[PDB]
Amino acid sequence: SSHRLALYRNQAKSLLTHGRITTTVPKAKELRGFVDHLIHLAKRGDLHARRLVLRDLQDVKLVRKLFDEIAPRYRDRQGGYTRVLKLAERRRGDGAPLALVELVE
Amino acid sequence: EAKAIARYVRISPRKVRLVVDLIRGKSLEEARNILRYTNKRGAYFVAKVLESAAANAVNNHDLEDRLYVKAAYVDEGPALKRVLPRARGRADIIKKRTSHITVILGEK
Amino acid sequence: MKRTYQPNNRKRAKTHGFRARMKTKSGRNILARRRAKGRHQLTVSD
Amino acid sequence: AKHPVPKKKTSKSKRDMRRSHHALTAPNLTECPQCHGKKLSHHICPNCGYYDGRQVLA
RNA sequence: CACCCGGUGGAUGGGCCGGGGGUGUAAGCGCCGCGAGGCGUUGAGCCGACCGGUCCCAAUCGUCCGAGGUCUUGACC
RNA sequence: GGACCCGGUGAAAUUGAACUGGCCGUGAAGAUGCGGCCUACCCGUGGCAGGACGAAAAGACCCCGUGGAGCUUUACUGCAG
RNA sequence: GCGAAUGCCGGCAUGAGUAACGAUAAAGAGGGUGAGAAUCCCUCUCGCCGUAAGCCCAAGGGUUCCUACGCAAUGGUCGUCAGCGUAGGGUUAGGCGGGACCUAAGGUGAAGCCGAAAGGCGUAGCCGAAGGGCAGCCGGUUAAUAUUCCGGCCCUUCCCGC
RNA sequence: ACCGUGAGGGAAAGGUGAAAAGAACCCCGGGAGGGGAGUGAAAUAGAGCCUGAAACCGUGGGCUUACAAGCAGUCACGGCC
RNA sequence: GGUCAAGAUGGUAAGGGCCCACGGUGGAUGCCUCGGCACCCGAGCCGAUGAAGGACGUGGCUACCUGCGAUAAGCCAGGGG
Repeated sequence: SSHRLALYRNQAKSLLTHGRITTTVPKAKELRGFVDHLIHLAKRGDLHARRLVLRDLQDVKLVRKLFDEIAPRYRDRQGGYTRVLKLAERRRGDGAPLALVELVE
Repeated sequence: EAKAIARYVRISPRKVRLVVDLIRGKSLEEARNILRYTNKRGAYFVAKVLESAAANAVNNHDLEDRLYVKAAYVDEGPALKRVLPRARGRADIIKKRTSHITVILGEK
Repeated sequence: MKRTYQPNNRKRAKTHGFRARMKTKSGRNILARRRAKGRHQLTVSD
Repeated sequence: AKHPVPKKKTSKSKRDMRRSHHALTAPNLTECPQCHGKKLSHHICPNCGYYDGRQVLA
């Protein structure tokens, strides 16, 4: 619900900033598509597009940064602008097989 | 051949138990990745008691590698008699069943 | 919840305190009781 | 409120027998990509960074 | 858990893409009225699993275990 | 949101002991353990309550001890006033 | 001279690696330290208060407060974090509060009054309080104090002299 | 010490050795704790460290275990050791 | 030498039950003592020249135990050494 989002939110956020973070299996598996999806919008690129992407992310700097910045570095492909890579270790007490994901580059 | 150990070891004797019951009688180096990349706690520990083990030998008990663990075991003792909620009246304590940890390291 | 413990310097003290016990027959009694008898300290001492 | 509780000393025997079906199974791990060593079947590591791309450190 | 299909000589996930379905014509500029609003562009916009394309993405590489063919009698080649 | 699978921790009353099936019969008269019989591999985890006369508590209902304790009146006696 | 008294005392197994983490006000990411960090430090998104999950005066508890070292156990997991350990250090007032003033209840209580003894009562006087009364305030200043320490501004009572 | 506001209740816990000569140094390790050396008559006498039994948890070995009932078991006959 | 058809014994144990060896956990136990218990002979009052009993207190460097208390591990005088 409000939480599913939130996530996708900040994760989508932080990420674009670095372009490959460290969350567990799933977490990543999703932040992908979405974030992913988002991308495809930076690609659309315009009034609208932006008015969305931001709509969620909320933040000029980026929002723009990507739409212009990265977007391009991708204008060509077909989704997938992300390469979700699992990881070797696992957060303690837990034992969760975290994992890392980036913007396929 | 030589051996590693250590009592006053805080932990689930039991749990521990699985620990070896694996890497158990097997090539040094070998399991040395079992516990390196296995899971559940103890490991860490378990590992430890393999290094001062592999050590002790070569160092003062002597032929590296060719070694392993002819045998490995753990015992409980000393408890940790622990107090909990008074039956909301009378005491109910558990016991972090201290934990011993011996383990062989002889050469092929 | 109001147990029955809320101590009250003023209170507890007063109420109980070297003196008093003293002042009293009884009090006095036991007191010098306790004293020898046991050792220890005493109320107010508390 | 202990409606139901055991009724007869569980029997070490059995007891354990119970605790019997249990057991571990060493990590299926493999061996390095070029990292040379044993890794968590499918992953880089404090030995790797590779896979195909240098996405790590050391 | 066991059970089914797939493991880049792949269409298995997602992604994208067409397709459907679904909400009722958007963000903007435009033109009428002091304003409120309306009318247009514009059945727009946006689309969660539904039908199906395309190797953008991500199922790399690797291990382990596994047969041999038990004793007697006879029936045929 | 627990419950289920992971990792870290890790109790608790009751319990002689136990590898504890159904039957129809039985015995102190409502038996997994005795007889005859029929099904019957070894262990487990997620459950569902029936039986183990399940757990709680040496029945408060009962009677029995020429037990006890409280109130009652033209019960016995005695004191206070 | 002991199974054996739902016996007493001590240990030790049960159920059981299932039941619980003390409010369904959630988090997640980047860097940093460390032998080792979901659980510490900085930083950036996010959620919950907001009549409180605010500061304040009390009462109660008394070093729990700061600072440098450290994690064996207590922290219902960790833990380099602590309101945990050791060591050092911290809270100053003519004017704030209590007394150096006042009495009601009440308590004491020379005299006085009655008890088998211990005792009972009890005048005046005394004890007795955020009730009466009384002479200040704003800023600064350390790891902690502050109407007390700084300083600027405002006072009171006693004493000696004239 | 500890529960009790109070009057009051009221525990547990002794033992290395001849004496410390109480373990310098080197080793794995964040440490505790474990491997050697040295004291030594002995340290499986080693720091809550004399004797240190049982219950109860382990590590290996012999035998034994998947058409099988009883805590028990004890009498017969058989194979492995 | 191969094929069919039948007929009967064996190995393999996740854990498990018994036997053996080696730990661990736990402290029984024996023997022992700076302590009691018990009975008998000694003794038999302390107090304002503020007792019995506490309070906070000095050791150079500190909680406790102690003995004192300000002239605080002690200051004088005589006997023993």
